[PDB]
Amino acid sequence: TWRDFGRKLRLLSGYLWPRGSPALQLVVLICLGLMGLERALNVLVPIFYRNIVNLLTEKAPWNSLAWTVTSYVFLKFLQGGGTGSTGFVSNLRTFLWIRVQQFTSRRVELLIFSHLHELSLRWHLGRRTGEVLRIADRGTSSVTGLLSYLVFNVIPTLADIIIGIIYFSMFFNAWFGLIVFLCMSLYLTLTIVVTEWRTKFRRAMNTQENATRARAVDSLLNFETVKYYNAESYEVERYREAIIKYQGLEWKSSASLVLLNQTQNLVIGLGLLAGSLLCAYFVTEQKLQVGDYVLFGTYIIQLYMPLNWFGTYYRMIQTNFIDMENMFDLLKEETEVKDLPGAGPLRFQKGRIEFENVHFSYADGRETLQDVSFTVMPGQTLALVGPSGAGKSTILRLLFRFYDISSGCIRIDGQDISQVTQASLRSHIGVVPQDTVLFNDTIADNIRYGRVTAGNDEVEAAAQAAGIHDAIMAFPEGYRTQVGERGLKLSGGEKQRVAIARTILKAPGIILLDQATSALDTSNERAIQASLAKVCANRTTIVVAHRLSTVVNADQILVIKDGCIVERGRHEALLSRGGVYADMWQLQQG
Amino acid sequence: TWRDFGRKLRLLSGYLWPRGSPALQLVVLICLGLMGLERALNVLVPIFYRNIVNLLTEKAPWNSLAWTVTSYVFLKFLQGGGTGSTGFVSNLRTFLWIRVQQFTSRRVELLIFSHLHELSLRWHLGRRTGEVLRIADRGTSSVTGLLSYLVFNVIPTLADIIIGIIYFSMFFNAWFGLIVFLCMSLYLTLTIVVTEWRTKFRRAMNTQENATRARAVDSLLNFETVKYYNAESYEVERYREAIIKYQGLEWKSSASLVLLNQTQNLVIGLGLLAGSLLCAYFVTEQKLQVGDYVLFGTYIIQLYMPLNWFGTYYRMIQTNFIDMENMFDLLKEETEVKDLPGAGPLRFQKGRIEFENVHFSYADGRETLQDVSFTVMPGQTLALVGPSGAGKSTILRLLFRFYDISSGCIRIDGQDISQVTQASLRSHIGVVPQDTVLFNDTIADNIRYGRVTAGNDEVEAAAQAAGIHDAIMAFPEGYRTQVGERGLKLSGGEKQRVAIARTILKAPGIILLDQATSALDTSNERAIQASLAKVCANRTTIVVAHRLSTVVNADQILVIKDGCIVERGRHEALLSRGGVYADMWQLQQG
Ligand SMILES: Nc1ncnc2c1ncn2[C@@H]1O[C@H](COP(=O)(O)OP(=O)(O)OP(=O)(O)O)[C@@H](O)[C@H]1O
Ligand SMILES: Nc1ncnc2c1ncn2[C@@H]1O[C@H](COP(=O)(O)OP(=O)(O)OP(=O)(O)O)[C@@H](O)[C@H]1O
Ligand SMILES: [Mg+2]
Ligand SMILES: [Mg+2]
Repeated sequence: TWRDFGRKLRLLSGYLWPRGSPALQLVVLICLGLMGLERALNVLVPIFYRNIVNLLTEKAPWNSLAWTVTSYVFLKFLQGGGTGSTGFVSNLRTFLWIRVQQFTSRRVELLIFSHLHELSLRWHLGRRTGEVLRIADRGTSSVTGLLSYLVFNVIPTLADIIIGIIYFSMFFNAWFGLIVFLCMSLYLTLTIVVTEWRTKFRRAMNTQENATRARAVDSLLNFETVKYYNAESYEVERYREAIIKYQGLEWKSSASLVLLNQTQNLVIGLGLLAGSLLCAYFVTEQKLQVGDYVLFGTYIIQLYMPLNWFGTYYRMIQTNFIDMENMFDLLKEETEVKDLPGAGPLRFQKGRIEFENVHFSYADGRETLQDVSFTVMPGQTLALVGPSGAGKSTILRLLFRFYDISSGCIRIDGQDISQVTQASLRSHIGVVPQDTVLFNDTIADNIRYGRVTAGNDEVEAAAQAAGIHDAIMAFPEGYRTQVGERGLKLSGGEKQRVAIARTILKAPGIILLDQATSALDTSNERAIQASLAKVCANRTTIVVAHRLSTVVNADQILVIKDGCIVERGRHEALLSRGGVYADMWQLQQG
Repeated sequence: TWRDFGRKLRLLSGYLWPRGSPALQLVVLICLGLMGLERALNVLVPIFYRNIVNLLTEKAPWNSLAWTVTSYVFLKFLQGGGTGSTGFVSNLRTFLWIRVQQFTSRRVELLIFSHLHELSLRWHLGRRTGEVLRIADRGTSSVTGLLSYLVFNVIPTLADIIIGIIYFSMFFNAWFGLIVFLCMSLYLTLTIVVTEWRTKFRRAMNTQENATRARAVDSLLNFETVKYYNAESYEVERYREAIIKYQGLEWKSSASLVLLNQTQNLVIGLGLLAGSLLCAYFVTEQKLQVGDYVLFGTYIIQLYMPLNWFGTYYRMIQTNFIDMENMFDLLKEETEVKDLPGAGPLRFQKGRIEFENVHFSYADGRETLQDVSFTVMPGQTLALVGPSGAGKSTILRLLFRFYDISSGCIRIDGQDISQVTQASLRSHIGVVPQDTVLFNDTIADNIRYGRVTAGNDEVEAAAQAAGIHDAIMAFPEGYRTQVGERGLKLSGGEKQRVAIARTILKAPGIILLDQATSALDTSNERAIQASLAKVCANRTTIVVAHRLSTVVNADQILVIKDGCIVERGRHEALLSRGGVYADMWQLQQG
């Protein structure tokens, strides 16, 4: 796991260089120039600080001494207290860097948003909304956060120490190039041998931080269930008892940073001790001058200054790794249902749906559909009936291709749906869901979301066919009133008639209906069923309903018990047969 | 808005002191002692730095000089580079502070979680899940974040400058107590006159940052709708075009910090210039010594060191105000439905429900219920029928008291429901919702969530009465299989029979049923309706259904057209009447 950390910094460094736009590629080349200019100021500032002490020792005239004191303040104006802090040069590059990190935080955030929608339907049913919406939120601030640390604070610190090794070597002696090298080599070994000890407590925190909020968020996505039952006291005691177990564990991971931050201050405190005693001995033995000690005592401080100011970051270095490693664990998840390479679009001509011996399983323990086979001629309505949990809506998932089949074949107009592109397969198919969800905006946008290029005259026209047109004009604010989140402000039945309406604006070749009359009364189905009959005149319809009066005038009725068709045919051919359909018909008549 | 900022720091400082636990109240008193001990080290470190220059100038013996050089390194070991950085004392208090901020981040996070559930039902229908779940996430890290800045970085900086005014006054002259005071008074006026100019761009960012993510999150809470229609390309172009308008506006708020961060470096660069030229003149006029210039040149740097290292924080000072001001805007929202002070519990004896002329309106434009009045004797089943949008489920909201009524009265056993506590009102009432949501865990916990103290033998017993008991034993993994989030992994009908089951474990005095048979076929209602009839034997039941065969054996049938009762009575009394119920009955028979 230490050789895999070497590519975690290598793959993070691919988001540093702007690609495709040369107007941003020469901002990076002169933010590297200002970064290299500040490395020369870290040397020239203590040099001009011993020149203004030597002239006070040698008693220079004031006309020649004042022109090198303001020369010192001007170079301290440009430095502003070492790297990592804000001098005049150190925030001039920050003024130019905040156009470059608006190109990385734009491309990353549009990458972990266009990847969540291209994942298949099996992933979105097993996710948790608290975990997924947090990683998509804190994912663009971990790449932007750590590239503002690896490029501005770690590399300029390591570049300032190497220059502090070449300097003190050619210009003092061989000794103080060894003391600053032995103190910094001891610094890097005692920040790795503690981090390999610290990793006991940091990886046992990420697995438990997601499990201490996963109940509180899921007690907040469905607010009403909590409300219906006596509660709001039970859900707060389980969140107190799950935040004791987390704050008892982050105590061991926040007070393990102080043990790292006191074993790094002990190394710096020894190299300063071995360096200050050696300069004091060379002045006593008159190898150097007292002005050369002033150069040493103000250069070792600014070398060891960014090593201590980086010590305040370690608990948000860690959070920017946790919010980054969960992002790349997400992006190495391929789509389960893949279109083939070299796939052409679906050529839709008539709308002839055929299953040939399709078998399907959700999780390999049970076969959900066993040898399902039928043929729907174009312009005909097919009816699916049966008990709950038979596999009725699962057939309307495979025709839309959310899921790959195990064996058999699905054909539309003699063309397999697994061969053609899935983005052209579901352009001719329009399905109303069983329980309908709506976007959290105007209802005139929930209806026009079927075909988005439609005008306001066509939205109102096909909302007449859904039967809601005379119910919205009794509302205040007209068509742009609000539904709240997931349509909960309307109704059970007014929520549903929007979903019929959206499908009509799409006007698909194949129309599918999971449940359309469930929340509607008996007076509103044949206002829609007769209105859909002049919409489904020459277009293929697959309907499934639990009430059995709607499918009397259907073309072919299929009965599904446990994923296996027991009997098929028309309405009058199954009442005279006396099978399970006739017993289901007589049970509803009385 | 500048006099209201003075209480934003006053009310934030109420989360500093731990209340009720004296074991944490004496950690704060000696984290104040270590904070006052570091203020004395900021004076004693440059004093011992001019002692080790004066002994090199006076050529002290090595036996007397080495005992004051290690005295300098030991006090630099304790300081570690000024306040805001990590010395040995400056992270000793950090080791003791991370038990105190686990008492504030515990009490704040359990305050903005026990306030979201006590808000009424009108607020949760108009909220957005992306906004609410973010403020509850980033709300405990803004109080903890800013109390680690106001107490550790702002006040110790202002305490180090005042000590730097008393020092340089009594111990040098009257001059350098004026230069460090005139430079810092000019510092505070030019960080207020820029912040009052900056506030144009920071308050126009919070109103637009919530509106650039409110579409992307709401295109992700309902993943399937996006999937059913041709999409995943339309929802990513509207998020690219809404992140150009945000990154074009945060550019004006991130490059307004650099203009603040270069007008603060210009003030520090002048006070260092006016101070270094005045010490150089006093040594030239022999008022002071060259060793006194070394004291000045290493004390003004560490006074002006935390003013530049605080310059790297200003774009996460701002985010910790935005994530804090949205939290206190949330907490000044009272509950709409309030129980009375001095309210006793509901004394439930028989279960006699009475409405007396109740009127109700959602948003004052329309009267939803107009003069609704009925009386339900105990042990009787009431039936509500009518078209969609009539006000049927709204009656089952007022009986549960999500909403206050405008006029009239609601009585249960001769007791008004507005007078008694609402936590005892909804303990005798058990309602199954219309569209049922489930928690994202085992189904044996979704059924036991009605009465949580029930055992496994009673969960399985009352799941027989819901008719799902023989359907779960065909599943793998038994009763602790997963439903995914909001129950979407089960079914439309297996999702619903869990919600009947939960209500039976509660065994309430009054049973309410919005929709119980909507997703179930005709063979599964009378397996439940006969099973509920030996549950509803002596307990009050209010049922409302669109299918009309279920309410034939009801005790009293109410017909609702537009929130007004048109006719009432039994089943045979409305078929011979020939009203709107008989026309609704003949329309379903054929
Ligand atoms: N996402 C899923 N993961 C695992 N199993 C599933 C999933 N969806 C459905 N099943 C299983 O497949 C069976 C078929 O359920 P389906 O959703 O087809 O109901 P249905 O037959 O259409 O009837 P109804 O519409 O009345 O619920 C169910 O018994 C269920 O246990
Ligand atoms: N939260 C809400 N905010 C504003 N208006 C609402 C809200 N809930 C319902 N309404 C309005 O009140 C009317 C009554 O709707 P209700 O939820 O009572 O449906 P219903 O009469 O029970 O019939 P069904 O159950 O078949 O939908 C609707 O026309 C709707 O416009
Ligand atoms: Mg279904
Ligand atoms: Mg309803």
